[PDB]
Amino acid sequence: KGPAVGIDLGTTYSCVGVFQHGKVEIIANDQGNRTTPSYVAFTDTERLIGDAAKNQVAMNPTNTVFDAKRLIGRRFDDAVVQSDMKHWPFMVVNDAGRPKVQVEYKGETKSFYPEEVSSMVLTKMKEIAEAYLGKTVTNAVVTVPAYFNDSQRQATKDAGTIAGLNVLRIINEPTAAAIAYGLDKKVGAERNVLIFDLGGGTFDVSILTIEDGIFEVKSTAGDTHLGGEDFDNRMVNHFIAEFKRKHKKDISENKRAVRRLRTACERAKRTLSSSTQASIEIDSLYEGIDFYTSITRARFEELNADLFRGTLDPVEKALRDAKLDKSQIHDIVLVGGSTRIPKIQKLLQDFFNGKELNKSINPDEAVAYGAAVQAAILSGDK
Ligand SMILES: [Cl-]
Ligand SMILES: [Mg+2]
Repeated sequence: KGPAVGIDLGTTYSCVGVFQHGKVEIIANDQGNRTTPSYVAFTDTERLIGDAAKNQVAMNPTNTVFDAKRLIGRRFDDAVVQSDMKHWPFMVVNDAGRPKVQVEYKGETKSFYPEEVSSMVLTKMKEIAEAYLGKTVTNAVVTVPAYFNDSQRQATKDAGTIAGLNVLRIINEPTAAAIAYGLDKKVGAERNVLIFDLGGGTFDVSILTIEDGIFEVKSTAGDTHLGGEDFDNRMVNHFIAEFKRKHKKDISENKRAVRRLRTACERAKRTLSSSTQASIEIDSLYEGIDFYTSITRARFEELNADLFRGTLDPVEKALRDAKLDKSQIHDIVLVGGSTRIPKIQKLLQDFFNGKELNKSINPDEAVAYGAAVQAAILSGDK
């Protein structure tokens, strides 16, 4: 009897948890990180998955694959596929109607279906759970967006199967976040729950009804092309402008310099969720020139003020769509690292006239956490 795990297979990051000894442990990976980039890369000599692949994207852009969740269960001709292809540095090719990513690997052209890319991410999740537990892991609950269709769900199950997992169930991300908070451990009148999920690359607002432990998705809204990366990118452009003033050089077209800056911005955005100042510290950013600087929480908020305000439009839209008043939402659940941003929490809480936000489970972990609870239930370990 190996325990079952919960796996959040995310667009930008993935996360795995396990229920044991009465609580969920979110498992840190081989780099010590509790989330792993949903990235895979191929070199002359090896296949990288997770942090190692993300860390070399600028050095090897055409052979580094990400956003495979944007392709999973899609057909090559799909409008979304054709549009998304224009933003990716890797090739997507048509295999008799199905998209495949095409890379070079150990000197040969190789191509992979979306679910094969995702199975590699799921193999890494599996292995880092096995390293932490010291035993084999086979059973898992895997999560997907509430708006996934049959094709997209079945392709994600296929990624699981290819990875050597027995997928116990596919459950929706917003339901998993609600299970994490024990919101379905509840009898009495129907409760409306709003999940506000601002991930690295997508923004999902979901209203669920939960009645005697049974979920229904009442409405969904959001923007599948807005996420924490957009806020990072506002900071990147701000610091490109600053480096130009201070050194009269535009780094804009050195992709290695821009990626090092972007990584420093992603770290600074997380730092600004807890502190009012964060540094940007980069040795030899460009032609040997160092870049050591800093930013306030206020300036980061200013750079993103329109996008932050704009997150309330999908909330209004979910509410209209669900025929519900603000006041009829019983619980609000935060998901995604960006929901730690104080200014976002203020905007959302003021929108809900002071209503408290469920945020005590790390929001970048909450989907894996709910999946791990459901996995243990389905296994009989809870
Ligand atoms: Cl994500
Ligand atoms: Mg997510």
